[PDB]
Amino acid sequence: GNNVVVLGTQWGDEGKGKIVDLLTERAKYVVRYQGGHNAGHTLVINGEKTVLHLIPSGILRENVTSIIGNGVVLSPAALMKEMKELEDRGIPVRERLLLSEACPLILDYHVALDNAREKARGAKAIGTTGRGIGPAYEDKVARRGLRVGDLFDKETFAEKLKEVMEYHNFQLVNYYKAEAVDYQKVLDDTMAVADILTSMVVDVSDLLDQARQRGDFVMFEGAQGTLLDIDHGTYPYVTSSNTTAGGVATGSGLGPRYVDYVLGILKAYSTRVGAGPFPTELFDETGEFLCKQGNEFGATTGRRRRTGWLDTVAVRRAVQLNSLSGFCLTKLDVLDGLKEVKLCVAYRMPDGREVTTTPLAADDWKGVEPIYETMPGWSESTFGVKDRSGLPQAALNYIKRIEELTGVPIDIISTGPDRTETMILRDPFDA
Amino acid sequence: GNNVVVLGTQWGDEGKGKIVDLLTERAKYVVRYQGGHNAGHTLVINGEKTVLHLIPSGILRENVTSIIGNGVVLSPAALMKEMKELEDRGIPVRERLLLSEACPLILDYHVALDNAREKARGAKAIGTTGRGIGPAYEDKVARRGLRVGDLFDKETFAEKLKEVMEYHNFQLVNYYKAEAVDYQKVLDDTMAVADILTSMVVDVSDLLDQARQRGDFVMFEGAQGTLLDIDHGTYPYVTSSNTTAGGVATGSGLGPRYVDYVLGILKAYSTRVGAGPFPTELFDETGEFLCKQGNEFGATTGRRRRTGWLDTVAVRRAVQLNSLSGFCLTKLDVLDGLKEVKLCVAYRMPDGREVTTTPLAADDWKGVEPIYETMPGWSESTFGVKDRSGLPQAALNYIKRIEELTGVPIDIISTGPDRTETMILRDPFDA
Ligand SMILES: O=C1NC(=O)[C@@]2(N1)O[C@H](COP(=O)(O)O)[C@@H](O)[C@H]2O
Ligand SMILES: O=C1NC(=O)[C@@]2(N1)O[C@H](COP(=O)(O)O)[C@@H](O)[C@H]2O
Ligand code: NA
Ligand code: NA
Repeated sequence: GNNVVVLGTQWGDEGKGKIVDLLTERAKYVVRYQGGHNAGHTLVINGEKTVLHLIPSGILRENVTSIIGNGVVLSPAALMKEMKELEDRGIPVRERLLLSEACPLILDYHVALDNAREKARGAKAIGTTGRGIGPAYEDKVARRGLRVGDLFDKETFAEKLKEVMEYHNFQLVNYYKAEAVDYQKVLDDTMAVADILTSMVVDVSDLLDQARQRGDFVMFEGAQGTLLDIDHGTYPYVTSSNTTAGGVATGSGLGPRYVDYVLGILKAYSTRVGAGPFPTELFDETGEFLCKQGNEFGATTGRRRRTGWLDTVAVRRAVQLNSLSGFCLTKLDVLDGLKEVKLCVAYRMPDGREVTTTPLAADDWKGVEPIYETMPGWSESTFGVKDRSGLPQAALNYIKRIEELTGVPIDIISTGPDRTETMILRDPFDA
Repeated sequence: GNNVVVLGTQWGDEGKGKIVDLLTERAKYVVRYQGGHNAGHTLVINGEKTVLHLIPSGILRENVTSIIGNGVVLSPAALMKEMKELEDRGIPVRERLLLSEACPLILDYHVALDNAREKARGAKAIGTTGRGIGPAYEDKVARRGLRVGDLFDKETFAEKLKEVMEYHNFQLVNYYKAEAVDYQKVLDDTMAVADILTSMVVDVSDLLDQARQRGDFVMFEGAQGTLLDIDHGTYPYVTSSNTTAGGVATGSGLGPRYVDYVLGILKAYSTRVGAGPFPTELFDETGEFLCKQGNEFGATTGRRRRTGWLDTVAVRRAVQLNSLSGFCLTKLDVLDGLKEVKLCVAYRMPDGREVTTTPLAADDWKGVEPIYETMPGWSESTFGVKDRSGLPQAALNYIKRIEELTGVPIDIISTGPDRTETMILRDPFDA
C-alpha cells in the first residue's frame, strides 16, 4: 500500500538500508522512527558506496523528503558530520531533510555515561555502540531530557541543560569515578548548530496524516532488528528502543491502523554484534567462511559481527511480533559454494524438551541447542542474479523452505550489494 | 473487528474502565499494555462499585481471561493488595489472570526515587502518582531493571537486585540526601510473592497471535490518556509510557497490522490531574460546577482533577495519533442544566496567529488562548438515558458538532456511571 515499513527480522545488519534506497524510488517520504546513529546503513549505487547512520536511506533520491521521527534520539554532532559529508558529495541534505522537535538530544554526557556504565558492567557488558543511545532514552522516559524543541529558546535551553548536567556529572564523578563533562563546552557546541536544527523542524504526525489523505507513499526505515527490541528482545542484550513494527506509530505519530505492509528484511544467515544469546552461532570453518564472505567486519574493535545458520525459530517470532507481510532475502550469495546449508527449526531445551518458540529474557536462552534441517548448498553463483529463473534449484529450495516454515512469502531477493542487483518479485507499494 | 483498542483521548479519566467492563461481554481476552497502578478505573455494576488499578477491567467477567502485557510496569505489592480485595469479594482472580514475564518490576526503591525526584523538581514538579512508574520505566530502558522473568531464579534475582539497589541507594543517599531503601526487606518482600507471580506467567505475544488465528475477540485496555504520552504528550508533564495506540503492539506483542478498531473515550468536558498546560481550564462557577458535578476529587491531596471545556483542537490531535475509528462520549450528563456549553475550535497564538493544531512541548503551550464555539445547554436530564431519541435536541447537537469537527463518529454514549446506563449505537466488535 501507501505505508510500507522496512525493519530487520533478526539482530540488525539484515540489509535494510539498501532495500529502502531501492524502493524509495516510488515514495514521497522516508521516515526514521527509532534508534540513533548507532545504526549504520551502507549503500552502493552503481559502484558508489554511501554509509549513513542518522540520516534516512532515502536521502540520495531527489523528490523524496527524509524525515527523522520523534522516536529517533538525535546527536547534533553526528547529524552535522553526516550532513557535511553528503553535502560535500553534492547531496543537498539541508533541502531534503526534516526533523521532529520531539526528538530527544544525545549530548556529550550521554556518550560518557554509556561508556561508564559499560565498563562498570564488566564481564556482563552489553556491547553497546558507545554513542550514548541508552542514556538518551533514559533521560527521555525520566522526563528530564532535552529535545530539539528546547532549542527554540536559547536562554531556557541553558537553564535546563545546567540541571541535567549537574545530575549526570554527579553520577559520573562520584559514582563511576569518571571525568566530568564540561557544561560550557556542550552549551557552546550545541548552541552553534541550534539554528541548523530548528530550521529543519516540522510537525511530523500532522505531515504524515496529511500525506495519508493525499495517498502519498511513505516508507518507514527501521534500525537494528527485532531481537534487540527493548521489550521483545534478548534483554538486556538489546538496544533501548522498540525495533519492532509498533515503534513506527510510537516513533512517528502515524496511527497504527495505517501501516499497510510490513517488509521484514531477512539475511540469508545470522549475525550478531555485541554480547547476547545466539543459539545458531558457528565457531568452525563455516563460521569463518560466512564472516569472510559476508565481510561483516565492523568500524572498530568489537564490531566484528558473529555469524551462524539462519534461525527459523527466532524468525517465526519476528513474524508474529511485526505482522510481517513479506520477507526480503538478502546475501543469498554468501552461501554460494557451501556443500550443505542448514536452518534451525526447533530448540532442544536442556530438559530434553523440543520447543518451536523462542525464550524471552537472555537468561532463558542459556542452554538451548538448535535442531537443524540440512539441505544441499549450490555451487553456481547467485551473486548479481536479477532473474529468478537464473537461480539454482537448491537455492530456490532453500527459499521455498523458509516460506513453508514461516508462512510468509519472500517478495524481494537481494543478490548483491548494488541497488540494481535485486529481484523484485512483488512490490510492497503494489500490494 | 476482533481486536478492539480502548484508550483515553484526553488527559486520562475519560471513563475507560467502565467501557471495557461493558464491551468485554463479548471478548475472550482483555489486555493491559502500558502504565502501572498509577491508573485508577472505577466500575459500578448494578450499584456495586469496584476500583481497579493494575488488574484489567475485564476481571469481573467470567469466561474472560485478563492479561497484563509486557508494557505494564508491575508492582507485586500493589498486585497482591489488589488480588486479595477481589478474591475477598468472591472474584477468583488467580484463576482469570495471566502475566508476561517481560513486565519490569516496580520495587520500593522506585517509589522512593519518584518522590525524591518530585521534591527536587520543586515548583516544576510533574504531579506524579508517586507509585514509582517513571523510575521503573527508566531502569527498563537503561537495561538495568528486573522483570517478572527474573524471579524464575531466586538465587540470581538476589545477585541482580543487589547491584541495582547499590546504584539507586547511592543516588538517594548521596544525591537526593534521602533515606536508603533496605535491600533485605525488598528481597524478602518480593521473594514472598515470587511464586504467585511466576505461576501466572504466559507468553502473551504467542497467545495473542494464536487468538488472532482462532478469531478470538481481544480488548486492549489503555491507561491514562493520549496527551500524557511520553512522546506526543505535553512533555514533561506526561506519564512515562506510550499511552497512544502504538503502545498496544509495543506493550502486548500483537503486530500493528492486527488492530481492527480503535475506540477513543471522550469525556464530555476536560480534566487534568497534576501539573501541565490546559488551555481550556475553568476557574469560575462553571469550573466549580463541573468538578462538583463530575465528582473528580481524587484519592488524596493533589488528585483533585482540574476541569474545563471540551478541547476539540487537542481531540483532533488524538484522532490522528491513534487512527481512531470511533468515540465514546462519557459524562454528557455532567453538563445538564448549564445555560450554554462551549467547545474550543482553534487556539489563538500569542502573536495573534489562530491555529488548529496543538503545540507539542509544554513550553510551546504557555501562551495559547482558546477560541470557543458557544451553543445552548439543556435543562432536561440525560443522566441514565439509554435511548438516543430520549436525548434533548441541544444535547444531540452538541454530539453532532463533535462529529463534524473531528470527522469521527460517536458510537457509544455513556449517560451514567453504571454499566447499564449506556447507549451502544455501534458495537466495535461488529464493525
Ligand atoms: O546498533 C546496534 N546493533 C546492535 O546489535 C546493538 N546496537 O545493540 C546492543 C546495544 O547497543 P546500543 O545501545 O549502542 O544501540 C549492542 O549489541 C549493539 O551492538
Ligand atoms: O496516572 C496518571 N494520570 C496523570 O495525569 C499522571 N499519571 O501523569 C503524570 C505523571 O504521573 P505518573 O508518572 O505517576 O504516571 C501526572 O500528571 C500524573 O497525575
Ligand atoms: Na548495519
Ligand atoms: Na482514572
